[PDB]
Amino acid sequence: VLSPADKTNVKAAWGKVGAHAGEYGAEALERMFLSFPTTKTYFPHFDLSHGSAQVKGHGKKVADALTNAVAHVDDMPNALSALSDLHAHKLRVDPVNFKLLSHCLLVTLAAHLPAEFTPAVHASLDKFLASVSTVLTSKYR
Amino acid sequence: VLSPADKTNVKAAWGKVGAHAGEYGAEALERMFLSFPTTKTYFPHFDLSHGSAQVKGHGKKVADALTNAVAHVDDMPNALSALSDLHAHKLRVDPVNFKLLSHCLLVTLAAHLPAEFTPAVHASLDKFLASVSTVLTSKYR
Amino acid sequence: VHLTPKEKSAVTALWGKVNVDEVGGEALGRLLVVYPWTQRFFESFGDLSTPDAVMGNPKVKAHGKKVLGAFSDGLAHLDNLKGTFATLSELHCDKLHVDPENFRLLGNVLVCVLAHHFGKEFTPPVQAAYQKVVAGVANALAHKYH
Amino acid sequence: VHLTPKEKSAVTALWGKVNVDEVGGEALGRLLVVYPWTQRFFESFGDLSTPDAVMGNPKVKAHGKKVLGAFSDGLAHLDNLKGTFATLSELHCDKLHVDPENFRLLGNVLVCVLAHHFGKEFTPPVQAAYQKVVAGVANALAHKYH
Ligand code: HEM
Ligand code: HEM
Ligand code: HEM
Ligand code: HEM
Repeated sequence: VLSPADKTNVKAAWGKVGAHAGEYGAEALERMFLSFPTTKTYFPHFDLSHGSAQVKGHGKKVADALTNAVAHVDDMPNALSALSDLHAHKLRVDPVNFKLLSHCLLVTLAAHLPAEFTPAVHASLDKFLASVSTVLTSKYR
Repeated sequence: VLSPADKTNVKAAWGKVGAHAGEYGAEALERMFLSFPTTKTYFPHFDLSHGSAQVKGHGKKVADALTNAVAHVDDMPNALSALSDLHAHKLRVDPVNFKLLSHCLLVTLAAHLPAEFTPAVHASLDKFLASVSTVLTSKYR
Repeated sequence: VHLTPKEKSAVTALWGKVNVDEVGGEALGRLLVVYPWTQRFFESFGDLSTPDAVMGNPKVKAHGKKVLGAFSDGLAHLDNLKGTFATLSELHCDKLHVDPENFRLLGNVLVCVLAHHFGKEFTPPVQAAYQKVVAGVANALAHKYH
Repeated sequence: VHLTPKEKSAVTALWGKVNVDEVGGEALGRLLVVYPWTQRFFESFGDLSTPDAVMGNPKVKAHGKKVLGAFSDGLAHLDNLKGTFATLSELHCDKLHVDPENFRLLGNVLVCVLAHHFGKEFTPPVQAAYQKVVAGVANALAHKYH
């Protein structure tokens, strides 16, 4: 469960991301594809090379979903219900892969927001991304 | 999330356990200790040998908690809140270990309830134990 | 992986009683039912819409038979699982890109199927021996990742 | 584990800039803060009540220094990590009984600390090289389990 302090930390850190939201999402995807090549197979219709407009566009989508989760942090199962159906049913994303993308999102935030990425905020962000991942893996059928 | 059919399957399978509830819990613990020896370190004040009265007693406790979860399956975070505090705060149980005990509970049920352990019911029981595990690991601080 | 003689005995004795035509299909079918994301790798197998559909699917039974064959082969070479599973590792890791966590899951589903089939004969010490085996097989199959 | 020359270059070049007195303590401290169950193994370290307490704890900084030393040693023997980590494997697996998932977690926390310290210099390809390294170290440390 996310504590009051966790929610405060996550909202504050994500607030600093700003107009870089889509950019950071795209970078996290790139980090995941390079670090954990098994994840690439979900995107055969994507060119996954650096500077790919498809990865850029997709990063924005991912970021917008995380922003939705932040904005509705006390109601995340409802807010992410459609996305849960998509990832679990249609795409059949292996639950391990959410841990991989979550780690790459943390690395991206650490690399861009050194002042915000305190140990306490790192812990809050990890709990938040684990909560998001729990919702997105909740619909396997 | 547990579907209506999942809840029906779990209630039916657990209904067949009966007065063997405590016994099956004790057997699942024994299976876990022998199969995954890292888990033994949580119980230094226990004699973990076969026929141990402490493992027997503890198995009953575990079973009673699972029965509570079955009886309150739509309100499990509330029903298991005290147990969540215990395992995460005081005992600091590594979340991996819940997957290990869940597997040993499935093996125990399979070994004792061959008619009940259909593929559908196996799937429902796995989802149920994963849900229980999610609650019991929800309070790390 | 190292099994005691007592564990080797327990493992080999039980394995001799295994129905090699059915148990692999039961394990693969249950993997597909219990962990539905694994169906991503078996779109060519046809009807996987219900548990009954999965367990009755002739392609699931046929493939399960080869998987069991691989486990049987591993039991014969417990001190050289890496070499035994080298080609399978290249297939599952380099060609298929299956996350290796799923190797562990299938091994644990096999253990459940053995428990189902053998009942009280699948004692806690027998299980503990089989857990060493399926962990060994999973680690060997994942060698191309590490 | 096999790194390309380009990856070896990226890894060794960055590691030469690492503050070896601080980075290990930062990684160990963050492990204790982010994954609080790991505090179970460090009761003798004293005050771990708050993140500030953890990060400022002299024992956390001192131990982190030895861990980093072990990672440094691994970087020098990338083609023999098993031998390099043999004694540490016996300690962490046979004596301490730490679940090996936590070896992976500490490696990933180290990667976060490197990203924190190096910023845009910690590029996605540099990270990918370091992920191979910390996976290799985790697997070698877990050898006594498999
Ligand atoms: C924090 C975790 C994640 C978030 C917030 C997220 C968010 C999203 C969003 C917003 C979309 C687009 C939905 C739409 O257009 O209708 C999407 C699609 C998709 N996601 Fe994710 N996702 C996450 C994790 C993952 C992971 C771990 C994988 C696989 C490794 C994955 C694979 C995909 C794929 C394949 C698509 C469809 C792309 C396409 O066909 O165009 N996602 N995700
Ligand atoms: C389905 C999962 C689990 C359930 C339902 C469960 C249930 C329980 C219950 C009912 C108690 C007694 C509570 C009390 O007396 O106040 C307990 C205590 C305990 N549990 Fe669990 N537990 C689970 C998983 C685990 C795991 C995976 C571990 C470690 C590997 C663990 C380690 C312990 C320990 C060390 C105690 C305290 C024993 C003592 O000091 O007497 N539990 N658990
Ligand atoms: C211990 C675990 C496993 C063992 C022993 C095993 C064994 C095998 C064997 C013997 C084959 C036949 C190869 C051949 O025809 O020469 C095969 C093929 C295959 N496996 Fe597995 N397997 C395991 C886990 C998995 C998992 C978890 C997945 C996916 C979730 C998977 C996906 C596949 C696929 C898609 C094929 C067909 C490849 C092809 O025909 O080109 N395997 N495996
Ligand atoms: C890549 C991962 C790790 C590395 C490289 C590593 C390295 C080390 C090193 C170098 C030592 C000092 C040994 C000595 O004094 O000779 C040590 C001790 C220790 N480690 Fe780690 N470690 C890792 C992961 C972990 C984790 C995840 C835990 C617990 C969650 C842990 C618990 C301990 C403890 C309790 C000691 C003290 C043992 C003693 O003094 O008797 N280690 N480790």
